[PDB]
Amino acid sequence: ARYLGPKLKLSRREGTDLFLKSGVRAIDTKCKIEQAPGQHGARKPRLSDYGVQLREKQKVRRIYGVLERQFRNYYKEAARLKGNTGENLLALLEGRLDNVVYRMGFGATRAEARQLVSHKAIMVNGRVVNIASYQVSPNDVVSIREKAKKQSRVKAALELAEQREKPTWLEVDAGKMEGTFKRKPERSDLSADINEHLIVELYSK
Amino acid sequence: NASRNAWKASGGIFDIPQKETRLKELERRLEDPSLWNDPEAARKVSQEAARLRRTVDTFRSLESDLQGLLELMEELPAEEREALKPELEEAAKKLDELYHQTLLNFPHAEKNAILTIQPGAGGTEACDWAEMLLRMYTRFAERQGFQVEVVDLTPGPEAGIDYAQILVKGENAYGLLSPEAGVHRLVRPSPFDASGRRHTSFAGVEVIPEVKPEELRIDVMSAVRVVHLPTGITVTCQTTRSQIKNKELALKILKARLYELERKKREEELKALRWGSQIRSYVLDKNYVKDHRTGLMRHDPENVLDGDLMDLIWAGLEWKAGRR
Amino acid sequence: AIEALLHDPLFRQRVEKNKKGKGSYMRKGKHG
RNA sequence: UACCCGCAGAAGAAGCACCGGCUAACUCCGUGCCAGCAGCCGCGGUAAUACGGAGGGUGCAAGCGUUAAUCGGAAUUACUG
Ligand SMILES: [Mg+2]
Ligand SMILES: [Mg+2]
Ligand SMILES: [Mg+2]
Ligand SMILES: [Mg+2]
Ligand SMILES: [Mg+2]
Ligand SMILES: [Mg+2]
Ligand SMILES: [Mg+2]
Ligand SMILES: [Mg+2]
Ligand SMILES: [Mg+2]
Ligand SMILES: [Mg+2]
Ligand SMILES: [Mg+2]
Repeated sequence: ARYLGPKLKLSRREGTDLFLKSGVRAIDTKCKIEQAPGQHGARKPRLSDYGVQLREKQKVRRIYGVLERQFRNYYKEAARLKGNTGENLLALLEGRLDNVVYRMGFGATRAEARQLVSHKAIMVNGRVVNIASYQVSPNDVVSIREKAKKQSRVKAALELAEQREKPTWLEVDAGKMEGTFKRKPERSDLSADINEHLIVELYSK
Repeated sequence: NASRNAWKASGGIFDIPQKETRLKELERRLEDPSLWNDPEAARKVSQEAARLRRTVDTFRSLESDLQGLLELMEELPAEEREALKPELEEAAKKLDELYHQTLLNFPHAEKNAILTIQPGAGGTEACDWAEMLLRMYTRFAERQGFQVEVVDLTPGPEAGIDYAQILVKGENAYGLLSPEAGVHRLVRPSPFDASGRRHTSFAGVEVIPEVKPEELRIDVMSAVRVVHLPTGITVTCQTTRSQIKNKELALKILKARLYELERKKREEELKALRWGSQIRSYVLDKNYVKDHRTGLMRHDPENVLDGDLMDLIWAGLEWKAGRR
Repeated sequence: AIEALLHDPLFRQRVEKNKKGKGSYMRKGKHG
């Protein structure tokens, strides 16, 4: 129910930086980011129509750290909902609690955020929420609980975030360690490198 | 060479846990006079004693010539120890004798045999294959100081030989050829097909040991045959020109056949109450000869065919012995 | 037993297809 | 009982299928039309990315494969068509 193994390998496979490591040290130093993993790494076969879509799907899943069934469910939900589908899916993904935490900057990585969520450190409207997959709604304040405020990891994460680009759809305070989820994110506010249409197509297939 | 010798000697050691324990058991229960009172028991002990006796005399060489070799053989072979290295030649001979003994001694193994060679599918090619097979066996006989008596030979029309039945007599003939019996496969580019694509033909080799008044008929065609009708298998002879001799020859072959029919059937029945493919292959393209059974491959086909490989036979014999 | 066994199919004559031969033409190769 | 609070210590907790094409994923060794594979096309006859083993990889994941059984693809009973 989680991906436990090598993180950078996944990134290599994808062809991108998936942000699977904290971002203290640049990914190019830690691994051969260009070369895909394995004995036949340098070789680059031309990828089929089916393949590309699949790859894209994997990338997205990898980014947020989500397994297939759950992803499928999310997709279905998105489809059910009104308006654009890919966008909806993206929003849903964002909405997850761990992801939100990561964005805020209490996790260095999304994995870290997830762990924090699990380990009963994250209060959502002053009630401890333990589930990573928990959707965070608009105007939901979300904080480190007072026992988990002393942890040196959290402050490090925050610092890291401060170097990183800040999201517009949240508002977060470093001293109080509580952030407010202001509105569900627009597509433009997320990264353009992901192609949600491909994912939609894949699921239609 | 030394390594080989060692390997050979290791086999001999292989029969040390058999000989001692068995011997002990025999003296403990069989040697006794109150056990002896039953004949069967006595017979059993005698059989058991036979095993012991074999192990006694021949193991000495293995032990005595091994232990005495190393002190004098180590550094010098050419000067002063030219006797001492070819002193181990004697040991080798002894080892060989032991091995051969182990291989043989089994039922009917001394009495000469009459192998029939039967071709397979392919038609024209196949007959040639049969002929080739026959030739190899003839050469083997020649090699091993035997005398071959050619009984049945029958030419195939387009080429080669259809049927043959060749009887050799001498020193432990059957033993050697008893393994061969079965299908021999000829995997080679036909000389008859213009395409020269690789083909596969076959040959059965029936090999049997040599060992009523109104239910047999004898018919002349100077030729002769002895048709034992109740079983229903015929034999036909054409070796000598004199008729009586030919008839006699036919009679022995037929008798052998009768025995063969009996014994195998009996064995089957007993088994009931209680190889798949080709045995050998010969792959001339590839210059390559796998015996599928016993996992040995000879890389000079020509040598094998010209004169049948004693070494291969020995291996086969060993396997057969093990199975027995 | 020897005789019938020979007659049975497992011991049928085998012939091989050709790669540069006459009946060579492979419509699709082993590998893409 | 749910739920909460405390205790210790990375501790007790990852497999299954697949990697010729369709179909995401490739190399070496063994075998030598055998042994085996296989949904279809078809692999294997001595350099097998198609068998078996390895290493590497891919996909699913407390499951993963196989079979059975239905609809779908099949506009291949076509009312739509
Ligand atoms: Mg689950
Ligand atoms: Mg939708
Ligand atoms: Mg592919
Ligand atoms: Mg398989
Ligand atoms: Mg080889
Ligand atoms: Mg190979
Ligand atoms: Mg080949
Ligand atoms: Mg394999
Ligand atoms: Mg089925
Ligand atoms: Mg229909
Ligand atoms: Mg159907």
